[PDB]
Amino acid sequence: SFSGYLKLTDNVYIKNADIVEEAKKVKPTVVVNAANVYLKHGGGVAGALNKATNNAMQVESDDYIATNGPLKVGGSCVLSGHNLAKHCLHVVGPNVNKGEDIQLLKSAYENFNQHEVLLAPLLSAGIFGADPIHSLRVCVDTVRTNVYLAVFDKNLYDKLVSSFL
Ligand SMILES: COc1ccc2[nH]cc(CN(C)C)c2c1
Repeated sequence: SFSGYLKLTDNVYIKNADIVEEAKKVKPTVVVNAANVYLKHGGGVAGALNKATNNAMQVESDDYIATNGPLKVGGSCVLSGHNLAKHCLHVVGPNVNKGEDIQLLKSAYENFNQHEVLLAPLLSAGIFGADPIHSLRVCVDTVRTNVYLAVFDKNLYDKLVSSFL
């Protein structure tokens, strides 16, 4: 099970960790991907998770998009977790760098409530351009299931913990 996490609330935990390394170690039931609507896993968390699957995530994702079309911003889909988890919950947080409504971050986090326990990154953080402090706040105030947050950057992790109300 999950080790070395700092407990923020009744159900939200946080750790300074590489989500790929964490997923390979824990083999959780669900790992969350910071997906885009096209499931094009090019960079950030998505690029890293996909590279860890030797591109099997991208191949599965392209078939999913060919069949279903793009996801909605704020939406999700469950696909295989490959060598990282039982499942991957691809969740699309708004990309501030694409001018997407930051208000959609709460809708994005609501997808986590369909899973009792998840390993996840902060949605819309990193290359998605949102303030990670705000993302953690929305996470805590939206997710009711058990979420283990992996924050890659130590400096950001320390800032998130030290500023957590
Ligand atoms: C039936 O073959 C394809 C191949 C690629 C595709 N990309 C998107 C679609 C259309 N689908 C969303 C209905 C598609 C179909």
